[PDB]
Amino acid sequence: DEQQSQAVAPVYVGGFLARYDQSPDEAELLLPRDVVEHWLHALPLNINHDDTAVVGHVAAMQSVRDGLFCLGCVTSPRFLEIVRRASEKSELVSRGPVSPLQPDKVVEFLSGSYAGLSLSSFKQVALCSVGRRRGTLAVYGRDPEWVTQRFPDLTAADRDGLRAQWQRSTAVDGDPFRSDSYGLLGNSVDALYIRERLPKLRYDKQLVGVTERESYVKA
Amino acid sequence: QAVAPVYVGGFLARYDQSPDEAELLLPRDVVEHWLALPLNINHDDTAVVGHVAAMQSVRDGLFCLGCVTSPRFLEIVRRASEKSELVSRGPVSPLQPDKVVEFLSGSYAGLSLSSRFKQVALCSVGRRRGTLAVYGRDPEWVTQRFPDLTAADRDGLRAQWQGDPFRSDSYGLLGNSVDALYIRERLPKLRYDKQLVGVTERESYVKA
Repeated sequence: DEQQSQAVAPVYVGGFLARYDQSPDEAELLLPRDVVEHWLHALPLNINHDDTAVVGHVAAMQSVRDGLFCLGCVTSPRFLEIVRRASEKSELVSRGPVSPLQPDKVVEFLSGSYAGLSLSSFKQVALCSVGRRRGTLAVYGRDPEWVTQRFPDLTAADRDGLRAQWQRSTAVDGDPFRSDSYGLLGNSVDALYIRERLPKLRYDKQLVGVTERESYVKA
Repeated sequence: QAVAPVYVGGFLARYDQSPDEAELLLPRDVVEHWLALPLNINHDDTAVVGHVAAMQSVRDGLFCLGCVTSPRFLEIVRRASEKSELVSRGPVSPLQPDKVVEFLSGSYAGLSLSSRFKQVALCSVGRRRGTLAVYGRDPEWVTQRFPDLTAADRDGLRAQWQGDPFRSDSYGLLGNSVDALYIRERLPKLRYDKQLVGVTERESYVKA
């Protein structure tokens, strides 16, 4: 029960929502630095843009040298419990993370299922199987500092900005989740047919240098 | 009714296919020699969804036809299917929408025979090539999806296929879903299988 308790503790997620160095083929995905900074100077967090699947909120957004970076917090008790039960029936999760890391079923299931970040119009951030913008790898962890530290691009100045924010009671969060296991299950088949999902995910991890660090990323 | 029985058919093995590994070798003589089997999800004994009612060794391999009958499993699938964007898009032109059949076709596109033949598993993709799973509401229609089968092959199968054992849940199926996302070359394999058995998305519910 104590272990199950830790499992459903808050989960932080960080990663780039846009990479200023990546030029998308699709115009609708354009997101220039000047545009980001203009609107920049809490948004809800959901599953694949489904309004009935809100699992938490965004705690920080920082426009940095290489793109727009954000840090969210998965808090929904219902969502986390669903994820906990599913994680116990995953062969991938059973195999665990890279050596030094402590096994963390919930974090690992999230890292595998929703490895991408998606910003939509700012209005909301979605956790998805893989983002349409490149370099949008989602990094999960129990500590905000730890998550921010998985990204080699961020400097101490960058993290200070991010920290000031997440360290600074959201309108989005009782439990905002209005879906269920069946909903997540239905969405999982959609994720199985996204073309070049893994190649894109591997390209993303290498781009943001998470490969040079130890993390729960499964790609 | 979405929760009515769903039939599934396909080859459990293709005799002209030399498996990458050496433990997946299943020659014709061994098959015909040994030649109901429970049908489960990804070989999990707590996930029995029905049974295999027919098996026939044909020219190109071992073909089977099973039936998904578990009310619990079918209901779980029905609820998930209503929340799938892929399923909402429906099938190709002729075929009519069938959410449950489409979810199954998308999630468990492969067949897997495992022995110590003791059971057939519906899986995201089979380890043996050419094991594409074809789902439909009528077993005749299912077999007609495979060009390699002759009328004589069908006659033999027809005669064979012509309380809830599921002890799992949506959570278990969801856990299995994340594993499927990391099977390497999954879509290419399914496409290769589809090619090998002559089935097209244009005449079935296959999603790959």
